[PDB]
Amino acid sequence: CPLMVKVLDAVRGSPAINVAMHVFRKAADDTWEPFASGKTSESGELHGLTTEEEFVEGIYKVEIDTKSYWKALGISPFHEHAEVVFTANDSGPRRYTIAALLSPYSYSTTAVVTN
Amino acid sequence: CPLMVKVLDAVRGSPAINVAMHVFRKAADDTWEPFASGKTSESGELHGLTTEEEFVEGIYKVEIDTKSYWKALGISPFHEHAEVVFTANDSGPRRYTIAALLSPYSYSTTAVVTN
Amino acid sequence: CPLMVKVLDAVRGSPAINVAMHVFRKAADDTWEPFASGKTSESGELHGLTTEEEFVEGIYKVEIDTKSYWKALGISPFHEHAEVVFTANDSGPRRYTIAALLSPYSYSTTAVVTN
Amino acid sequence: CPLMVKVLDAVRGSPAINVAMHVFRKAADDTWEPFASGKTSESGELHGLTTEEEFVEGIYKVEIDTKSYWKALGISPFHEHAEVVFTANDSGPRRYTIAALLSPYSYSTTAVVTN
Ligand SMILES: O=C(O)c1cc(Cl)c2oc3ccccc3c(=O)c2c1
Ligand SMILES: O=C(O)c1cc(Cl)c2oc3ccccc3c(=O)c2c1
Ligand SMILES: [Ca+2]
Ligand SMILES: [Ca+2]
Ligand SMILES: [Ca+2]
Ligand SMILES: [Ca+2]
Repeated sequence: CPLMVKVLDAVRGSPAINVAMHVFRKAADDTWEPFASGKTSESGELHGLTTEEEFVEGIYKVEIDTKSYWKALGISPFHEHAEVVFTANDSGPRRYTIAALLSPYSYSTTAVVTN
Repeated sequence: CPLMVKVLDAVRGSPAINVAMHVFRKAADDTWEPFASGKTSESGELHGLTTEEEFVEGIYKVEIDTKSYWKALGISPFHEHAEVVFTANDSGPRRYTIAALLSPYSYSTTAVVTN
Repeated sequence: CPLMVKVLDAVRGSPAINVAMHVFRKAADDTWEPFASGKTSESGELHGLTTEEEFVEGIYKVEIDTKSYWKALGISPFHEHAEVVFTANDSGPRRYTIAALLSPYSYSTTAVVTN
Repeated sequence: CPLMVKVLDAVRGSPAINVAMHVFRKAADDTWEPFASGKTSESGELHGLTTEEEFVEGIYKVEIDTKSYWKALGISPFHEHAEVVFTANDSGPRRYTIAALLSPYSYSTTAVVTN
């Protein structure tokens, strides 16, 4: 699988478990069509979203439901969700790991792209 | 000035100057309506986007054109744009400062909210 | 004001107020000599630490007492302090703004350096 | 092994390979004594620094040589090193993963503590 998402909780110092997210692919009319989705595991990771053959070049959006995560912990957050929008680019063999580090009023997102 | 956006460049250690961004507000039909737009100044800040009267309760999206910023510096970055989606003014008027810290393969977005 | 430090709280979305910090400068014998100290204001900023004449070339360390900040809010954080170590003024005088973004189990430190 | 360190490069979107670091433990006289050291692997990770029996409660410092990493890439950095200072605390079974996300003028450090 060429795309994995990892989510971490900066308040508790833990993987962020049971975080829902949807992946969309941008269509020719500039709309977002659903592509894949799931929830993070006990390790904070979501594997198996797609396959090499399906994950073609294009613009993708990962929408991570961070608000529901914080609400379950009883903490008021700022963001409605965390958004990661990127172009997949074929330059040799590539695997994408997207990490989201979550705080109630801040998040960071990083891509590690490896061969 | 109930909404201000500040953008910083983590490669150069500088304000990110001339960064374009568009603000949208979610309409009753769930579409994103244009709300305001502008570019960061030499200080990396964009002031004057809206007014207290115009900045009603709602869900807002700030799309910061980080890709064009990096490309003009000779860097091909990961993200298409940095996106910040948030509910504003749900408990009455607040002042929002959104800061985006940019690197080619990572960014963070933080909000300081004051009454 | 060639050195300013700003501290933000990513849990509350606010300036981090009354945060103590100590600045040290490396002496010729490799020990850390006291240089300046202070606490952040209601804006989360600490101004006036030094002057252009006093802030000579050297290696400086800013130790920000993040642990006491979190403990007073009822949180037991991971880090003892946030540490920022840097060479200053190696190519002539510069102005340094150091920002620390704090969460209980994570922090970031960023510098904006201007001529 | 109860302590692992992972280092990521936010400019290239990659693990930060061959990054040297030293771990110190604070002594009773407030000096830092060497405890362990190594360099990150091709995955950006440094494993095997210590053992359960050796890693007792106390204050530890991880000093990551980020300046040498950026210098090898020909990029001028801000920090002399990245410093992570924390107290190890016995509260049930615990494994510490310290992640450092590096940019030339900014870094973030996060602890994920798991059972
Ligand atoms: O007000 C400033 O001059 C200033 C300078 C720096 Cl380095 C800053 O870095 C940051 C890094 C992460 C999140 C927010 C900020 C800031 O809000 C910020 C503001
Ligand atoms: O592989 C891990 O266990 C692990 C642990 C931590 Cl704390 C991590 O923090 C991070 C903080 C910012 C950006 C990426 C990561 C990680 O990719 C990451 C991975
Ligand atoms: Ca291509
Ligand atoms: Ca309301
Ligand atoms: Ca010099
Ligand atoms: Ca104990």
